Amino acid sequence: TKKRRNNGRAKKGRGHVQPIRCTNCARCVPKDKAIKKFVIRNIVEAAAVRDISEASVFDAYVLPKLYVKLHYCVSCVIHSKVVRNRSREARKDRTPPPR
Amino acid sequence: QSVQVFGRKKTATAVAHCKRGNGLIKVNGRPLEMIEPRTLQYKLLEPVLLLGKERFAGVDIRVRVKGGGHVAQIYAIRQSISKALVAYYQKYVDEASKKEIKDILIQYDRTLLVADPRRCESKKFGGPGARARYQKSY
Amino acid sequence: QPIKLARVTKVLGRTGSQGQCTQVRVEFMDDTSRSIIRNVKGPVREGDVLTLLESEREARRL
Amino acid sequence: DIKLFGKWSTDDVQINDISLQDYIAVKEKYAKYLPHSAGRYAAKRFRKAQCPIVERLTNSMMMHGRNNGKKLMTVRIVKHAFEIIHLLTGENPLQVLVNAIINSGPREDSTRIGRAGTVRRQAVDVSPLRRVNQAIWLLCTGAREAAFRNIKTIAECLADELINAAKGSSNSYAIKKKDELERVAKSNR
RNA sequence: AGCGUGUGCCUACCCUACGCCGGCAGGCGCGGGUAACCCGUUGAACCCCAUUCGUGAUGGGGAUCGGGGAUUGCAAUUAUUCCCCAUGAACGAGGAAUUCCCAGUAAGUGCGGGUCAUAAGCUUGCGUUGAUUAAGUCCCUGCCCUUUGUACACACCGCCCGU
Repeated sequence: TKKRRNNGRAKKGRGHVQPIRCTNCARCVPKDKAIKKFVIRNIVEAAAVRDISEASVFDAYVLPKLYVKLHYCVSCVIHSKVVRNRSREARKDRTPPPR
Repeated sequence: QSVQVFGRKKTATAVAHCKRGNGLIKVNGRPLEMIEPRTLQYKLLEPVLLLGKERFAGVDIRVRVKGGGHVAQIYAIRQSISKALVAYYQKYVDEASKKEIKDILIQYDRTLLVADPRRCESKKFGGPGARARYQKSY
Repeated sequence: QPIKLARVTKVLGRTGSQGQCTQVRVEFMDDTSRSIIRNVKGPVREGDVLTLLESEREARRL
Repeated sequence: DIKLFGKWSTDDVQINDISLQDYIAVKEKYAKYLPHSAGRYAAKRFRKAQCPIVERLTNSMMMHGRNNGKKLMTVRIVKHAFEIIHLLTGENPLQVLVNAIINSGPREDSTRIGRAGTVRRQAVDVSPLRRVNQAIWLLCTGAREAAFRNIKTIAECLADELINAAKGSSNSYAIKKKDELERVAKSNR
């Protein structure tokens, strides 16, 4: 049966979308179908921020940030628990988690 | 009438007939630290070092002490002396002095008025005892 | 290596395959308290005193 | 003759503090003139530590199958030949209690690691209650499993442990094992 | 100690006290008990106690296995029956494989009931000595409450594909 109305991708009004490689397995997944995460974290973790700040030559250096873009195939996105399977009705909900 | 609960604990009992009399210092009728099992013999020497010799010139506590078990027969003499002082002071002068010596004795140690409720529990099915079970094969 | 007194506010819980480690949240008493979370084991009294004999060991979760 | 108890004094016995009762706390109903009370310390957690480390040391020495729980032996250890030496010392009697552990006391241990591998151990430390629990559980267990058939046998098993039990030194030997492994665990930072 | 048992309707196969004195249960007598009444303050008791080891293959714990009097059983040996002399038992933590267990619990220890003629190494209970660990988790083995997939419904020990 037709599980998803959008076929589990975002291809509307075009024939071909360029593929990308999953960051985990290096699988070829279309860019609309791939599950994209954008992690903007700190280069130095919280347990290491304090020690780096004390050792800093500059007062209030404001630490740099790490910007990483992750593309997951469906298998690796499900295994890594980035997304889970939802009920037939909860599947239609497109609201992102509040975080 | 007659109010007499004497001392008891676990299994053993020191029947403490409280009245006027000689009231010499004796445990099982025997001297201060002289008991034959020789294990818990100091428990009575402590209080009588505070008041004085005059105070025990008229308190005859005739005790029928029966019962095997140290933690029973000992720790029942302390209960018995606590109740003896309590009754004597309550009846004679007032309960304020009984309040005071009971305060020192009971806040000194909790375990007079409270006994161990633990007792051997029932054996059950398919096992050598209460909780253990017979070995299960496959 | 100075031992700092820490009061427990919340016990995070047990970690391990079968459950063998503990995690709690602790704060200072009157020493510009910070809500710092560290690994504990077993008994934690009501307002106990964790020994932050080191201020840089924030036991990491996950 | 205004001294309190039978061994303490109040006129000129000054400890210049009150904050020195981590393991020993006898100020309430839990006082019995001798540590002979029978009783239970497994009814609920934290109770083994609430047994003061003096009573814990002398009374948690009940392991193996020959002297397992029998309290006459703790009575012998603490009753005979200690109250006498308390005054036969001639010096200040605090030395025995305050010459044991304040540098011995283990201040870290660790926990198992991952799904594959045992060559390290994730660092954990506790408030005194569980550190005393774990460290001296393993101490008593090791001392009994290895020190079976002991030349340091009872009727003289008061001195060494009552001098390396409570507080005030770095001289205990299973404690040195756990302190070296404590440093090994401490390396996880 | 405490749980209990105990006899004349086919139970003349009850529980036993006390005296027989080869050294005490005991084959002979003489009594008690249909029982809170007698066994019984429970008839060759625990843990403990200078027979003692200031260390340990010894006195300290039983290696086949002989006697002194035999509870008295159509046989006992081809399942009943009672202390000891030191000739040493791998005499002090155990193949993969595993069972049970959270306090008066495990374990040690004996005592009753059933079976029965006293018949137990069985079971079912009862006391007595009495802990080490843990106040957690879903890793293993499984269970439950939800969502999900299924070509299964004999229900995954299923269905099924190709020489």
